[PDB]
Amino acid sequence: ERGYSFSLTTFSPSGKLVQIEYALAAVAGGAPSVGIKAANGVVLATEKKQKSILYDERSVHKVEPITKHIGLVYSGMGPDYRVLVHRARKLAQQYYLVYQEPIPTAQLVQRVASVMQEYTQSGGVRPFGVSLLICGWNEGRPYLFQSDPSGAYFAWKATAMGKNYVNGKTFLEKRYNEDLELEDAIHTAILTLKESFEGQMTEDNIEVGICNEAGFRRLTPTEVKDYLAAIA
Amino acid sequence: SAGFDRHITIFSPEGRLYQVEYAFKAINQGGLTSVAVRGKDCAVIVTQKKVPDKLLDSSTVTHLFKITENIGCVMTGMTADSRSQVQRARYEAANWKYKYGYEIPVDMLCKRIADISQVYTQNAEMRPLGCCMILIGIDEEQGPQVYKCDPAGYYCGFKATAAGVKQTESTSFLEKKVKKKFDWTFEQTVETAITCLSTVLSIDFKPSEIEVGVVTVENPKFRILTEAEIDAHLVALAE
Amino acid sequence: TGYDLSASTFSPDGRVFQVEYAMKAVENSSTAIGIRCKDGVVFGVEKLVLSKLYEEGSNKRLFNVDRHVGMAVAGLLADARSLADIAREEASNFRSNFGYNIPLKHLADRVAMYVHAYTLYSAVRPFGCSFMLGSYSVNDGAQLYMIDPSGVSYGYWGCAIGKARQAAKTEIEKLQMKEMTCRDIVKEVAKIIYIVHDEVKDKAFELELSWVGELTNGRHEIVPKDIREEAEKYAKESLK
Amino acid sequence: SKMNLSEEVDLEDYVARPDKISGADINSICQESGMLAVRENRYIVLAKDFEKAYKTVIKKDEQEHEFYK
Amino acid sequence: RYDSRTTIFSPEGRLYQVEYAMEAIGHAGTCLGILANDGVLLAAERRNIHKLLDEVFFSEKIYKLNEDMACSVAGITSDANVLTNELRLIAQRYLLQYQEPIPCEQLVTALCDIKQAYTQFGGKRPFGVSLLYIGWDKHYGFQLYQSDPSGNYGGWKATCIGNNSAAAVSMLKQDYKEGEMTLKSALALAIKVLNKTMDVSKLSAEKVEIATLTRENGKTVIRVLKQKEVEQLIKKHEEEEAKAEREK
Repeated sequence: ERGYSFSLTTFSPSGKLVQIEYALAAVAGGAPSVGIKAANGVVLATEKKQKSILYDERSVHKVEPITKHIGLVYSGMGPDYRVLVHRARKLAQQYYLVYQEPIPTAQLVQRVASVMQEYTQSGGVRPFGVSLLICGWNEGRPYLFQSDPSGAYFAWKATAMGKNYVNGKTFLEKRYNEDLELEDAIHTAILTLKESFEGQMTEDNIEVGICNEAGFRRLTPTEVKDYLAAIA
Repeated sequence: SAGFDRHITIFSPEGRLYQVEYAFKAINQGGLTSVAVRGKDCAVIVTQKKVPDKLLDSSTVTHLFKITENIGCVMTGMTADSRSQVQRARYEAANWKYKYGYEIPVDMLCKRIADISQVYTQNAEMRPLGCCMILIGIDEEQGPQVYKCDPAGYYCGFKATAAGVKQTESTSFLEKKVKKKFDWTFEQTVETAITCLSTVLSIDFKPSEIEVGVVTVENPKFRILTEAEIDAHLVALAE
Repeated sequence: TGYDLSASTFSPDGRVFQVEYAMKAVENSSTAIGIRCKDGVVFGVEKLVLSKLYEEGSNKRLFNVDRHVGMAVAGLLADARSLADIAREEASNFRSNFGYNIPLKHLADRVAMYVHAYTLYSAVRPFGCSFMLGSYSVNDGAQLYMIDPSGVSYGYWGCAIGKARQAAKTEIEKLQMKEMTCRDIVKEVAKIIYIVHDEVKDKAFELELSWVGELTNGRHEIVPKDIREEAEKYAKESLK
Repeated sequence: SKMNLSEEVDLEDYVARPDKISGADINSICQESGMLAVRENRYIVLAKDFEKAYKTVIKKDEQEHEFYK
Repeated sequence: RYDSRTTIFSPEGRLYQVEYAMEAIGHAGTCLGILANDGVLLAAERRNIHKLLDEVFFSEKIYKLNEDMACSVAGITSDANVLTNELRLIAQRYLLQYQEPIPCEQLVTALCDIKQAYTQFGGKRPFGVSLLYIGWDKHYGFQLYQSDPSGNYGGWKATCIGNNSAAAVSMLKQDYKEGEMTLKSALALAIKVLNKTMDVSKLSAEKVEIATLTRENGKTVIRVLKQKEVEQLIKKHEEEEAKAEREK
């Protein structure tokens, strides 16, 4: 079925939109990223490794905020993640303007996925080679969703994306408990990245951010340092 | 595997965009190398100035293009695409200044440039600009800043960086150099940039073939070093 | 093969092949040279007369972009004429929106960007002509910019475009264009054009000159016949 | 075991590193350590050349073009 | 081949892309609906039952469109979301224009027209989603409506879409009593069918969703069965199976 693995607007004889699985394979070849939802908050953790010490680690952040209570972590292509985060911010601000209320995480995820689907319906436009992991704290309950280039979105309690995502998933369902809290969730993310991390995890090599009721904030390198020292 | 490299919007079975990689390989076609180093209070960029003809007007062969007074750039890669990208960058900076008042920070500037490159690489309408853009500029509360940002649309901050045919060797040299903490002074920054380019190129570096531009905290204006200052830097470097 | 069918496809080694092919189209055309004086710029192109039925000036390659700007195209003549029209439009727009004559550097940059924009799309092909722009003004002196199908354009002290580009360059280096004026350098231009001419593969040609400098009060115009003939005589004085 | 090695080298330092490397990578690391020791006209393998060989073999990313990650 | 694009007609006159889209529907999870005298229901199977997956919407397969309509979903997730959003938009547009609820068939016809337009115009792939519809209206009452990726719909009393559709539909036709089914009997039949329609044994409640449509005091309440009543139905079917094998 090699003849149907090129166009995005054609169905395979088996009925597979091949370019979507190809974009998903591109996603899974990206940097590791793990997110866990605790009873009191949500933790997002991605590894941020540069090819050299020549790169300013703090200039580009893999974890970015959408609203005061919405975060973003990705595994795949960064340039696509930038347009995705820009679109997510615009959609959140549009919802806020229309309804004068911070946009619900489920609604934000649905709109972002609809944006992702918009690029998967015509020839000449490439699907987003990046899958998002979306945090949130709505109505006094934590939220965690994953949006794919396919446009599908789900409600992961805890998942690992990117390279060696199978190992991260196997670690999950083992050290993950439904009745944990924010600090245990941070620790679980630290170890989940650890077995998917090559080399020492420095304060610059791993970027994390909690998403509890106080809102989403990217942890400063000092907090990552003390959390890692507690883990190490 | 090899059949997916004809359209930029088509994903490889392993999940790669081969056209973007080919555009990256197009950067080395110019045969030039540019290196940028960030000091404590200055940012210095140097690049090759190849004039393989006596009738060329060496004043018009310069690869240092001034985006604005406090933002400078060095463009390596294919010449016409680089010139188009600098015109776009100047337009973006002017539009940002007109729309928000304060001058555009360097990171935001070619982050917009990289967003343009990314939307180019997503919708298959135009080939990506085969030119690497290296930006500099003094930014308040953050000191000197040099960001390299590429046709794929990937932008990052660098303590030091380089792009061109001799990229990996120069980056390795800078790795060997930026590991020993020392006073990154104007003189030392220019000297280390010149040493990087000379050692990677294995060339005595006659002053007529290197062109240098630096922005400093003391003088936050992009200034292109002329022949005299370049020669002074070379002689201070040798001894 | 495979990557050279469109202008928007990068080669695996990373080179737009269509632009190189358009360059090869320019190399297939006749030699056109432009030499910058100490006080101006002189254009001379070798215009072959394909058939004797032509009218001693038909399809001339010397185009007046503006009052002070001249163009000395070499290559696909239809593309050259279209590019001359675009350059005239750009100069007129600059004059209308800014009130003063467009600087040669800015005009060359804009026309190059127009040229480079045609090597970006699959629906369009790169221009098959290479042209050089020359102008003089006391405020900014004499300038001479050559733009090829790639869209790259830097100033030149003296440039050639066409078949015998290389020979014209070897001969033009032995000329001290930095100090000579636009009077004798016209005779020199005629002599170089006559040197760069096969004359056994090309049946005949009609030499046409052009210049812009202090002696033409900053304007670009056809070189007067009453001195074009003497330039031709000096060219005949040289044996080749 | 068959290599000469030295008293000062502690293989447990290299084993505990989190890098995921196959047995072929281990063999390549040891062969590069031997080559580094032999290049400096030394018949003994020490901590420094072993560490440099480890760092060299660990570097496997090459280009990756910086945006796939 | 003649499947390069949807606009290509085979020499026999078959839209190969459309047939490909329909054959692809069997990849989706099993969805079924039973029409009873007092109401109509839908039953769906959750393919993704990972313990790490949180269930927040409880309506991933069955979507509420109007105050008196609901639809089950089988096909591509993105296309599914697009079609359900368009369904809600058409429903609210008709409500705004006419100030009465849609007579079910009109909304199904609107979706089928959109899907046919997608399979007719070039540059657009057919919508690889086949969705069942339930609803009540003043003209014909409870109706069960089926939609195909080609935009061909049809009235039905009981169908199944997704994995092992043919066996479920055949056993439906085998043991459905026309005009003698109550909502309780319809629920029991749906559970019986879903038991061996999917290979998973014991028919776990967490892996099955059922939503029922009822006409109470002119309100048309759409109810999604919680885990308690689903488990009660599972145990009822288990005890019925135990009683059946007592004869053996």
